Amino acid sequence: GSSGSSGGHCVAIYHFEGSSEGTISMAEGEDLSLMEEDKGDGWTRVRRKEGGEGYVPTSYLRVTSGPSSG
Repeated sequence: GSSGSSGGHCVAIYHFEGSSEGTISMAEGEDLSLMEEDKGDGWTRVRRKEGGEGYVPTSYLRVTSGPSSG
């Protein structure tokens, strides 16, 4: 079957390196798996295909918002 999961889709907008003792790194335009939403906090937790998840700034997250993904 297809390879995906209906729930939350987001991609890194700008290069964000997780230096702090509690953050994840992503690549400009990289696919991520939304896990923990951000409520007026600006912090979102996403997972990586490999197996790494951390708290990234929503500002650096652009909701794919692209249905009918062929």
